[PDB]
Amino acid sequence: TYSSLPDDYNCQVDLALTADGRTIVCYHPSVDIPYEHTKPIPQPDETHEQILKAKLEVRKSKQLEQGPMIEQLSKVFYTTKHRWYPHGQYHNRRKKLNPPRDR
Amino acid sequence: GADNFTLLGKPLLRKELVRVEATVIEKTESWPKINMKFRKRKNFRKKKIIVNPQTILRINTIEIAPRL
Amino acid sequence: ISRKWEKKNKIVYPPQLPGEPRRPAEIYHCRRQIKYSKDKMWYLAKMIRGMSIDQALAQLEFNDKKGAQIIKEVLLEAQDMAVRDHNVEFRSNLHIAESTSGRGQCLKRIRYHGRGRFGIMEKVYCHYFVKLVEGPPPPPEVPKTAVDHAKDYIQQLRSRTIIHTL
Amino acid sequence: SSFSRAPQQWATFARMWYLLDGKMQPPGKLAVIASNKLQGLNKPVYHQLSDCGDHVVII
Amino acid sequence: RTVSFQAKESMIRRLEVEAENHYWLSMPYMTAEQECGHAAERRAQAFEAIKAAATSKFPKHRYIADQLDHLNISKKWS
Amino acid sequence: TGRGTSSRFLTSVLHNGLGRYVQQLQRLSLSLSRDAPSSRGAREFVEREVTDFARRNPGVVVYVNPRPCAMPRIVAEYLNGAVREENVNSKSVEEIKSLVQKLADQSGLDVIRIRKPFHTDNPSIQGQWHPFTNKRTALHGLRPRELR
Amino acid sequence: TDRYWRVQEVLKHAQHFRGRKNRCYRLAVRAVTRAFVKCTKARRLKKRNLRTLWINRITAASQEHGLKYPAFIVNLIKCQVELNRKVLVDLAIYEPKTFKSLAALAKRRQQEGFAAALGDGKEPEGIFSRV
Amino acid sequence: VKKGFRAAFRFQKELERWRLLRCPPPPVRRSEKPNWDYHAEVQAFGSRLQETFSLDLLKTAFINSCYIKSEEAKRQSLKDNQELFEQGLSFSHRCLTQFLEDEFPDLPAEGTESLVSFLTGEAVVCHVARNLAVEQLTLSAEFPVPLPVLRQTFFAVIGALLQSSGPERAALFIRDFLITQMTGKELFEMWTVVNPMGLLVEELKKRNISAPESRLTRQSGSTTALPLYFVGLYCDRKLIAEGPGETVLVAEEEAARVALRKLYGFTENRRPWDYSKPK
RNA sequence: GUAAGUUUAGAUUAUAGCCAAAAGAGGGGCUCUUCUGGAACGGAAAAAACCUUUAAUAGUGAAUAAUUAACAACA
Repeated sequence: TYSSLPDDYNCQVDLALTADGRTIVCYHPSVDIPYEHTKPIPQPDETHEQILKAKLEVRKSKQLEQGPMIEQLSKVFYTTKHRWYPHGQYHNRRKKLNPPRDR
Repeated sequence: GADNFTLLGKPLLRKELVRVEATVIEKTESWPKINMKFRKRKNFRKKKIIVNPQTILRINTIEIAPRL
Repeated sequence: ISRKWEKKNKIVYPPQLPGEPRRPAEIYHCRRQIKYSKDKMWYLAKMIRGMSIDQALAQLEFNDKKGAQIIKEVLLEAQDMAVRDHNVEFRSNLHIAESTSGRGQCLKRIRYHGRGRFGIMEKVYCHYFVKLVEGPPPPPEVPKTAVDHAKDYIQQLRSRTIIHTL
Repeated sequence: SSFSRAPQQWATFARMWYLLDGKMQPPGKLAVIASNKLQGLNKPVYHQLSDCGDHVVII
Repeated sequence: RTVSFQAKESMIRRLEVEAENHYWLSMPYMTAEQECGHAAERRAQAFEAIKAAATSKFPKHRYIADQLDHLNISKKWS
Repeated sequence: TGRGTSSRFLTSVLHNGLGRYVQQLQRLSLSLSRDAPSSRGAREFVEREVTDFARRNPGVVVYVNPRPCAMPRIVAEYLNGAVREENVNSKSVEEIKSLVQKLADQSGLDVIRIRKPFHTDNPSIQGQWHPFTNKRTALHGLRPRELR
Repeated sequence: TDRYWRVQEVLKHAQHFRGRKNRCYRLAVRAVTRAFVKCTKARRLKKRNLRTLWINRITAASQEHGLKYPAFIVNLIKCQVELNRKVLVDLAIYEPKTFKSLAALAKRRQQEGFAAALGDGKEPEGIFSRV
Repeated sequence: VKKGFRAAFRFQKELERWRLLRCPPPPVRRSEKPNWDYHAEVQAFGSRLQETFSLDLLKTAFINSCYIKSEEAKRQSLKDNQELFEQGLSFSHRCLTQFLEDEFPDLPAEGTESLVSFLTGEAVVCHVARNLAVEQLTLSAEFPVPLPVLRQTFFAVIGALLQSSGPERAALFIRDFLITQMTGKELFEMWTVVNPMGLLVEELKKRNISAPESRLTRQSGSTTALPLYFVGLYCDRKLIAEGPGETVLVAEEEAARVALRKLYGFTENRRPWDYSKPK
């Protein structure tokens, strides 16, 4: 129990100074989650797109109106309606076509 | 550092323990850097550029031995 | 004065290769001198953009503006040459790809007033430019569904990159 | 480690839901903690433009 | 405007440092008599060098090479 | 200027220095005029220093074409396809030599603002931090407030 | 006779402006100088902003382990650790196991520091407090 | 009308710049463009690479069937690179397979075939050749050079290198120039694996290991529109690999992928391949 | 401790402050005279005049300065 911090979450931490004292030795082997502390995968019986269709169900007046459509979209993602509004041509053209990607 | 252990200098490790080597890739300079001044009647011909020199290095290898 | 719209109609393409789709016809027609305001004529041009040849003609026939009648006459002339000179098989197979109006050279006069005042009188003239593409008008845009909107937002979130870090 | 790039990005950028009990608790101290959790300041990789805020539930 | 707690402490620390300066100025190693004339010789020598440098202004010479070298501007491939 | 100018990330052409370093510059072309004051410095350079550079770097193709020319010019071509032209109009031998040395050292990579001075293909070794890190587990994996 | 090229010099820097400013030389010239002045000033402020971000991220990482930022820094200095603030952020992000090991080392030094104060100096220096 | 000729000349340059910007010219090979000497470039090309090439053999490697037809067509109004192409491609497969096997003995023979094919892909060979100016040095009847023709030359040059410099230099050349391309490439990125769970089970039975019991290590936002699921495969109640997924199936699929990398010794923290060895 | 100074000859420019803070003198807040300091890109909320600040150069370094706050009465 030499370590001053709990070792049960991330990894076992063993801090030791070399005999000469010129170096500090740290051993950090990882710790796995106990089987008994985990739940089994749900036995009762998937692409995220499928959930989106069910979440954004078309129920009233066939396809919903623009405002209600934004409201339904806003509720699902906990976002404001202002985000969903479109933007004009001037700003749309300004966007860089090919942003650089490295690695 | 390693997967399950690390070594710390106090403030540096002994030269014997660790050997690190790298290679020089390119020598270049920097893109222009504006150096305009904030003086009344600034004028359009009152500015300077820096374009400092530059160099490129690629890491090659790291060598260690059990010399604790 | 520049008359590059007509030159666009004088362009001759190279002979098409066997492995090339049949090129759709493009016709550039314009009336350079009209005693009408370009701004007023533009309203007519804006509405008719993207419509079929027959649909535009029908609307023009029941239009009250003087410019609309001129536009119909301009449209008829373009259609006639298209079949006669641009090898258009079907008269109905035409749609309004582009329609716009431009300024023309004007005339200047002094505007007298009954109270001793004077003004600058201008006789406005304008140009009208239209490009016709053989074939039916393209299908109209379909508004994005909620599913489409949500997918883009999720994709944007995934596309987010860590900023200013090793 | 060795995880696929897209899942790794998803996991790192994921948002967590937190529960708070306000019974006999000063709102000001809770608000300071709540602001940290809500704004996403509890994450070591917090960035202003990363929208890393988390859900906070107070009862 | 009430004084912040940090401000009061900072001035006190600086005051103590100045006090240390006072003590080290309280033990003059050399008395006045010893100081007199000890470095006069060095000071005189330095002044002499100063005078020589100050009075070194004069017009510059002119050389034939300058005019003759200008002809090289016409050098070209043979 | 940064908003109005392009930028890139740190990168290497094809990891040139991993196995063996290859000079990006592949061809140098020099145009001269027999009778032109502007080329006087370039005229002397060919006599003295052009040979030394060729011996030092024999992997670059050198073209010297004296011709009637208003302003001497130097063209440098790189392996990646980059081509750069520098005017030698009224420049001395020393100025020319310094420019050539810089050209040889430079690579075909574009010279613009670099967002990051570091490029690595292995950002993480111990694993990237995620929220579940440092979170204690519970027996049976019981979720909070679960009666069970 | 080259006034056009002088305009082009201003235009190339003002092409991305909005309104009549981008097309009026009288206005375009003024904006370009102001934009250049703004960029020059931002160079110094950029470095300071980056340091602030690094400090904030370290505090969040330290607070995750329950350690305050001032305590961690002081203990590392007392331990002859000379890692810079920027590198400290990198270690936490990509080496959480090492960062936790660093946290324990700093915590042990702080505990030794508290022990040293309680000891009143009679006790010898701690194993991790040896300099 | 302003007098003078310098102003008029300056405007002419201005017109040319606009024309180039508006209508960039069609690409043309450097061979057609002025100041091209095939013999001189090859000598510089070899010296730049710090490698020795037999000019006669190298020319044959660059020579392509398409180029001959164009010259023959002009003639109507010579040795191909096929022989060299086969040697380089055939030897490269052995060399590429040998390199992979030594680093990853655990990796199955099927995986090596996929990795070797990816490294010998037309795009990869084309990408290397273009950046090396090999396209300019390539002899072909069409510009840009067709990719399959370019791929033929690249292995043909390898065959010429083998004769000129022997296997030793060529082997280092492959390591320095080709093995470098595998940096930053994940195992499944270079090898396509479907149904990872089934494959993992097949390997486990081969190793006589019990099938792991899938478990839910962590769960977050299950009922939200942004759910996170961590699924860990537990063998004999011991976790072998854990993966993150948005859905339980995705997490299980990702966890299988992690195990497969561990099975074949493809851990992200594995020792990097070494280009330093001079031997 | 430090490096300028005196004389001779020629020669112009400048010749209206501002605010803070001291010492006087009239008023009895002001009105003056005399001495000292100042002109951030930091700070006092924005802040020409107060405080910390020797010039200006690139860097994804480091140590510090001033720095809006402060913790009813019995003997």
